[PDB]
Amino acid sequence: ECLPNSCLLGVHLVISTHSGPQIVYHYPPSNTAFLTN
Amino acid sequence: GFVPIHTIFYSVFHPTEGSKIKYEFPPNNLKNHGINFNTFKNYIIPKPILCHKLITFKYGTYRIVCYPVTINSPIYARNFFSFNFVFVFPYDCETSPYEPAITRLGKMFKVLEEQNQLLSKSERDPVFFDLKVFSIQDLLMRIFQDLNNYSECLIPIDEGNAVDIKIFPLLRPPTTCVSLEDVPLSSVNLKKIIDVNWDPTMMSIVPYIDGLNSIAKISKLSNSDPGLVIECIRHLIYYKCVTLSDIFQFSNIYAPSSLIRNFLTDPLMASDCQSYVTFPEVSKISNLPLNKFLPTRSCLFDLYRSLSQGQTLKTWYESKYMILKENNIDIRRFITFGLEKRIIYRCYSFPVMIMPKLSDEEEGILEESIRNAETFDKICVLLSKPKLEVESYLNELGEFKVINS
Amino acid sequence: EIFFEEENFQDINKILEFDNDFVAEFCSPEREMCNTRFEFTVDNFCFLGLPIHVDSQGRWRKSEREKEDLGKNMNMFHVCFVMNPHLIEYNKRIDDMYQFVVTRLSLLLRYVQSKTS
Amino acid sequence: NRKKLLLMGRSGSGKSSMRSIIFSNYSAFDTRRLGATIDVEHSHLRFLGNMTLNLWDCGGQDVFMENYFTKQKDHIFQMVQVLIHVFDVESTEVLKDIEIFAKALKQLRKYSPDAKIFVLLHKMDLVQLDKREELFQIMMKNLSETSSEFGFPNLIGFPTSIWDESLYKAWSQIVCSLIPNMSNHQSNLKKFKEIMNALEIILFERTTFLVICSSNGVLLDPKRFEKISNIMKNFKQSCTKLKSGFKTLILNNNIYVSELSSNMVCFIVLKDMNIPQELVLENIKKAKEFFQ
Amino acid sequence: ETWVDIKSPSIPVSSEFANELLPIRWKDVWPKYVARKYSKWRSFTTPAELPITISDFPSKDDFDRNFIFRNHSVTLNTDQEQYNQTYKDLLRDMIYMRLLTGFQICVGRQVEKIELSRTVVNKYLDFNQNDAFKLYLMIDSEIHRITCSSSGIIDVERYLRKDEANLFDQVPSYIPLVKTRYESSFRDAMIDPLHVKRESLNWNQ
Amino acid sequence: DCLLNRGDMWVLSSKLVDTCVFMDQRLAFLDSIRGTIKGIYRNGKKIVSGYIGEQTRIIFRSESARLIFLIQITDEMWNFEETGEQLFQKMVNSFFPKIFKKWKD
Ligand SMILES: Nc1nc2c(ncn2[C@@H]2O[C@H](COP(=O)(O)OP(=O)(O)O)[C@@H](O)[C@H]2O)c(=O)[nH]1
Ligand SMILES: [Mg+2]
Repeated sequence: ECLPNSCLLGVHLVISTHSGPQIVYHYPPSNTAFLTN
Repeated sequence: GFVPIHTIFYSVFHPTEGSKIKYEFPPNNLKNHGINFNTFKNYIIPKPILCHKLITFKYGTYRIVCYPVTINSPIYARNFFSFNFVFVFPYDCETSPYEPAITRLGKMFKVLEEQNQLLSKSERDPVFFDLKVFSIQDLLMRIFQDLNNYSECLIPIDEGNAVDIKIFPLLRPPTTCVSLEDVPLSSVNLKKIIDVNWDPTMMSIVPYIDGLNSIAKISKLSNSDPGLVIECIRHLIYYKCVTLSDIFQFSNIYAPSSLIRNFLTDPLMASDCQSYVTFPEVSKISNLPLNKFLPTRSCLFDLYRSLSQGQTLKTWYESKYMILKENNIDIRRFITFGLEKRIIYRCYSFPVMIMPKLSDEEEGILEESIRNAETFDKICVLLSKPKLEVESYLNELGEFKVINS
Repeated sequence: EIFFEEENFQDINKILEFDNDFVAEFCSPEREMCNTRFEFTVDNFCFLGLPIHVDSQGRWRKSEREKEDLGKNMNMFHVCFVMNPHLIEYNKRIDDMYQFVVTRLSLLLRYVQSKTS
Repeated sequence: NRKKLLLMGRSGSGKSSMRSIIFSNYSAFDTRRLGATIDVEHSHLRFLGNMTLNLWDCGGQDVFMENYFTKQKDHIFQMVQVLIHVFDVESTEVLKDIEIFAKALKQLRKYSPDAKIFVLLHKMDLVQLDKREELFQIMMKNLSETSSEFGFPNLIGFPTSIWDESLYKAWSQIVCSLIPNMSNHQSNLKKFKEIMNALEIILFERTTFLVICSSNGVLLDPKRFEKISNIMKNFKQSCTKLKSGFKTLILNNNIYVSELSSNMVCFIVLKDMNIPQELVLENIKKAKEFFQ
Repeated sequence: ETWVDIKSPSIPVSSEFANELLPIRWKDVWPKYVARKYSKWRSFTTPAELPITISDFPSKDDFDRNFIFRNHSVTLNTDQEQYNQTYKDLLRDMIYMRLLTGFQICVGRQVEKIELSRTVVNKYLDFNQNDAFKLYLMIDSEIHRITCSSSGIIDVERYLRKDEANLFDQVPSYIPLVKTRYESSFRDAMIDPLHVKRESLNWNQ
Repeated sequence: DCLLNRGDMWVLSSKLVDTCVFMDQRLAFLDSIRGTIKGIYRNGKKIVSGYIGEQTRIIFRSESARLIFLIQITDEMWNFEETGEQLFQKMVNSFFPKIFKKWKD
């Protein structure tokens, strides 16, 4: 398929401090139903 | 092709000594190859949110595919019993065909474990159970060897259960831009492929496929709705058997493509071109005047390159008619061989805007086709009228021009 | 703005029917699975990224006071891209994304973290 | 104010049972359905209104325990304030438990040697009543000899179980070693005790119902704090049935239980039975903003 | 008719006639406007009985094309009224015995249209207020109507559907091989599955 | 767990006239038969409670019934579907265990 399609859904900024891993920032807050369809 | 399996092993969650490799074939393959079951042990036996899913990750140069399964019942110790049939592949491959097989194997063994505890009692250890209320290694050997050699297995594990795995290739879905003006070819003989299990529509489409019937013509001939013909043609494209083409006229703008050098660089193209384009006998069509023994390969190559972007087929045929008469060449077969080998293409005609009284539906679909900038072919198919009548109707409707793209 | 409509919004703590803590857990690998590709697939969801982990020393790469505390306490940061390619183009989409975006972005992030946090 | 707590032990030691009953509000009968903790289960818990507790519920199984001291040694045991090692008296591999504890102490001494080690001899209800104290002392002597070898001169131990109230006392004394401004709380509680002329005033937390401080630090029961904590937990779980939350409780106009703030619950026992309720309630409301 | 004649499988569905492709006897189990996407697992897990009511009835031309006519006249003797059994109890027992075979009580618009082209049709049966009941029952074999009055003379008219050229004689004999659980060899079945049928009961006796 | 005749269903429906019911109401017939009103419909809405009249199409679904299965063993049972599964493998791995789990639930 020569049609360009970058199948992206979101990004995460996961850091690992000494108190455990945590999520700092993910940009798209939409659910699975809107993102996949 | 199918990637061979590198190492199969069977993990299990011991309630005392944790997750470990219970069995592995080939033996000591992971330690010899560098794979360590202390880095990705949290994905093989995960917390019960990742369970019953097709976990697939990358470890170094090896891609690891697994389907972890966790059963929840008070019979087992710690109210859980987790295992995983893990498949390991090299990274530089395609693990797509093995994924449904691994998922179904995990699902089947989950069903058997929920039914009669086939995998938990095989450990012969009462520490897996509450205690208050078949060989896995041979199975792994047979799975690994049969999937490496035959890509199939009928491995028996009990009196009524068998591991039945077949690996199929993955095929691309067909196009959606198939319309009523495209003629379907058939690179395979569709007469001998028909068996009792075919769709009733696809049975009817097969006789009316000869490289010159449009999809609407096939639908009208076989008394079929065009939508189901579209779906059946898509199914035939899906198996790489039917390729679309263009309606052959004598008003077409056929032109050489960038693959016209294939008529010289292919040793088996011109030799079939001599026999293909010739009439079986001395046909009378090669004896009509312009107005009132097999062909040379150089003649065919000169006739292929004689087409141009703007010279219609009528003008080219009436400008070169002695050559196509002495050599006894069928012009439709001559064009069709070039189109099938993708050495010449067609410049489509576009009526962009700037007689008998037709019906309201005809003028409505005419306006809808004009607004969408559809070709002359689609308008001719939808109106069931030739090019001249369509041009006259459009000229009566408004001024317009033809683009030969 | 379509990501924040009422019909297309989810809580911040939930990412695709998974909690934030669990996603932060399984997207934070060990040392042996860091400083390389992290092509993780659950079910039609390729969690892809290039984790950058500190070495044996405090070096990120080799040649308010909560900010300095977090700079001296952080040992790994990960930029995880969620992708859902088709099964026939997985090895194309994931490879081109990692080749053209993720690698360069994570290398620049590691460099700028190494010089000035 | 982030405090990193480590909860280690062997398989089936009941660490997750402690975490569930103390913090996640599960009953003692509801700990049987708990599964096996895989790797480390982090739990960010907010104590009072400023403290947050990063409790690390480690696995405790052989693969996890061997993984902790080899590869994750530079992550688990750094910036650690309190270690809570849980020992099972039903275990038949007590020497392996002591060796695992020695390895944990060695790693903590190597990385963060300013921590506070606490040991809980859990599951001390299957053993008979006559030998509980003797078994606790016998194991505590060995644990103190082992603890003093790898630095750490002090080691406080508690006989704990989920079928009694000793868990509340053990977790209260574990938590209170991290609470800041304890001296100011003690001084203000002593001042309030002198002002109200009370026999003994105890200060709790609203959510976990753990003891924070007491006015004193007729002979009374030395184990009264843990029993009041268990009774208040049972009463809160009973008042959840009435679709509401517990606010106040007055017993014989002598024992006053009231919500001092949004994060603490006061337990006041006065001396005179003739004081009207409104005066005590007004004096409680005056001190509501004082302890904030 | 037990089938609809599709002109060709290659033509598509005309509007939404697929929802009209439902059995007449089981049509009343579905709701009026709830979609059929919900009643998928309910048919598997909790199978539904054949409903008491039927909402279909033959038109005026169907009764004048292929049907016949009979008559009943039943009234309990003086022996049975020694017990507490009146004509209402006999009518209730008769409607009870009309069921358990496949009969369905007719109520709706078509039944009222047939009744007018000859007053109130009933579905249930209350003996306190009403004292004269009229209610129709229909199976593919025969159609019943039961009428009553204060006189106690129960009139029953049955419209038997005539068989079409002996369909049970136009089929060849078919005796398969049946192997049960305790057997070890495929023996021979003792009944023809094709030629066994629910016979028309003698309702007069 | 109780055998009702067709006429018994008719009589029970006749007794359930001019009487309002609601969801999960345990009706009783002859002091032994137990019922459960699992669904009341009106104008396409699943109302919590409704009124049962003379023209109410009341149905009697059975939660304990005799079932007959007729499995076709043909040449297609060992055929393979496009995903890569045999049809009898589907029957013994995804239809029967799911229906037994649903029946137990
Ligand atoms: N009888 C008794 N059982 C206990 C006690 N504490 C824990 N348990 C048992 O421990 C089991 C749960 O263990 P768990 O917390 O998951 O162990 P961990 O994962 O090592 O922390 C439950 O089934 C309880 O029956 C106790 O004090 N007495
Ligand atoms: Mg645990």
